[PDB]
Amino acid sequence: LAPVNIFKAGADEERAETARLTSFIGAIAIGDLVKSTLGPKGMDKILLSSGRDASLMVTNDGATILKNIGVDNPAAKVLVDMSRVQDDEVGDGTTSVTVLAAELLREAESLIAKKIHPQTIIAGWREATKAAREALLSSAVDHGSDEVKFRQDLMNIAGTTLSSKLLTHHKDHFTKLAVEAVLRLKGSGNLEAIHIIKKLGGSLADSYLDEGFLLDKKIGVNQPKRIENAKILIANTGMDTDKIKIFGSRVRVDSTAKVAEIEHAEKEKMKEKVERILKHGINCFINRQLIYNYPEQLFGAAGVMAIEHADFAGVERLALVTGGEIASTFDHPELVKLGSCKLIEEVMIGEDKLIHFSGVALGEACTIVLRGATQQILDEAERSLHDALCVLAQTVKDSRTVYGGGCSEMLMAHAVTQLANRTPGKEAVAMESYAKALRMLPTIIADNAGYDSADLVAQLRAAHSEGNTTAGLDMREGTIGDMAILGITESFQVKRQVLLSAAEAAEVILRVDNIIKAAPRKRVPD
Amino acid sequence: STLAENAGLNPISTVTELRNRHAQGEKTAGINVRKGGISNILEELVVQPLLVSVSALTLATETVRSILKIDDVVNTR
Amino acid sequence: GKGAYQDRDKPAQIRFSNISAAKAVADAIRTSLGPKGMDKMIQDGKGDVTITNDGATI
Ligand SMILES: Nc1ncnc2c1ncn2[C@@H]1O[C@H](COP(=O)(O)OP(=O)(O)O)[C@@H](O)[C@H]1O
Ligand SMILES: [Mg+2]
Repeated sequence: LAPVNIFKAGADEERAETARLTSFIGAIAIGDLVKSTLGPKGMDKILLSSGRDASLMVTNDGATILKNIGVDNPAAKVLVDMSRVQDDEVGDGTTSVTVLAAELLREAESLIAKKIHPQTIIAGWREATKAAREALLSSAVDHGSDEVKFRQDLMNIAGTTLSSKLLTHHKDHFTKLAVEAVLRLKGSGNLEAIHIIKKLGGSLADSYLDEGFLLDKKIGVNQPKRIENAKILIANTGMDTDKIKIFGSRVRVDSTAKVAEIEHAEKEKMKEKVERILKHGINCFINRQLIYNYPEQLFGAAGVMAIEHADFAGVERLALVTGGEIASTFDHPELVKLGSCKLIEEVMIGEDKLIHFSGVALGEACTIVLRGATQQILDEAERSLHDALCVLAQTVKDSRTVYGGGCSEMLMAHAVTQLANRTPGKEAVAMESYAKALRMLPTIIADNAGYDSADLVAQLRAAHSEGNTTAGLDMREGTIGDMAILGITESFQVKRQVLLSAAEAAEVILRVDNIIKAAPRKRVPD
Repeated sequence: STLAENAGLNPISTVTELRNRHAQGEKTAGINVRKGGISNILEELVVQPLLVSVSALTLATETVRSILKIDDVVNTR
Repeated sequence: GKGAYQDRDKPAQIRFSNISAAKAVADAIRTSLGPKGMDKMIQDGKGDVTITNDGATI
């Protein structure tokens, strides 16, 4: 260290050896933190907060685990961010990507120990990634022209995605919820159209998908409690002191009777507006804002059910379900469309009452009721159903699939090994390492079930080398089996994203040779 | 056993007699705290709904199955 | 059988700790069950006093 000080007090610098040591330690620690939750027989983690009022949760999601821990190592933040954006993009694949990145870094440390320049490793990995992505692309199977095959593929994808999460206790049941719900969207990717309602009590197998719609709102006093053959007007307008006549006007008179007269005129304005609303021929009114108690009795006298305070999401979901439009100004009854439903009533679930719409016209939005015996169970169930719906929507958008259970990783590794056997120099030693990373995802899975991972991986490699391109792990017994027969199916987009993101994150981290830290901002104690 | 302990009865003998009487016919035997022994329970007019027992068993089993899935504890912010 | 060595003991320790905590809670509330069970009095840190036999309240 030079005698002259270039830095302030508290600033820090680490150079090549220490920089690489710190980065590799952080990356490997992050990978091994979440290795344990991979595959059909992974376990869950308990997270409790020291600061956030002792909040408690039980989770298996990789992104949820990584977004909550307080990492301070700079090399771990890159992995956390990559996992987060993977979750934001496809919604599945959060654990495989970070495990693969950690394995790549673990191989790179030994490669550096063998006196190989980082740039050589980077070039070898780039070529290996190109070959692996080509081999994956050539293996895709594209259905979608035939309805029954596509629906069977959707069921297989949902079952594969739900196998590692708690819902696997009732894997068939919840599968029927995951497919049908998505098929209600009629090709729209709006996942906000599916509302998930979770409420305590009852068992996990009592959950269902409603054939109509459910609102957790209330109707006004002295209005009908149920209507048959309803006609629905959906509005977004002010009804509590509607006369925000936005000008800066004021009342300046010389007598109290004039104030009384102006008050009466104010009431007549609301009466006229309510009459104009009723001119449409409705018997149900839904508003997103509050409704004062004078229009409440005006609606009650006319035998019209009124719903108040149904926020933007509720208004849009009802517009999708029934088919009306969100109207205002009520001057042209002919140009506005009304929603229709066969019955509206009130149902009682647990300890609460909800408004139930049955016999709806379109049905392009749905609601799901989750039941369970604990808050953590309900939260994890929602967290898993979200992944299932996300992957199903991705598959519907782009319908080409691959095989899971270690088939795809073995295919990629075989292609990379064949490429590496053809090239001269040190780069070959890099590419082989790449393959040894891809064959670690299957091994880990077997390691979570207590099987002899080495023998199974050797058999799988031997089978893939001779042309059996559909071999994979059969985990209900722990053998080698056909993935097409057993129905282990995944989407192409998720695997491609996992591969590309892991490769780019490893390349980004591997190029760092010097870490510089500024003086931390001191928390003001007193 | 708990019901036998809280009433000052001998738990081992009481549970053995309960099992012996349930294994040879009648299935309404129970602990009588008024008599201090084991007798038919409907003669004492103590009954309860079925939903209570069914819900209790189902919720308890589900919670145990959920607990058995955990293998780690992590401290967060 | 011959192999599959388990090199980590943390999961077993965590499972045993969970078992112990649950059994401790059950044993604590055992005494309130039955027609011949007694009540418990809880004094909150603020200073409020409750006397109860209900399990959820306790
Ligand atoms: N029934 C199954 N048999 C074999 N492998 C499976 C099965 N279900 C899922 N897998 C594998 O488990 C992996 C899924 O990882 P998972 O634990 O769901 O978290 P993530 O999908 O976020 O990595 C996939 O690579 C898939 O190949
Ligand atoms: Mg998954």
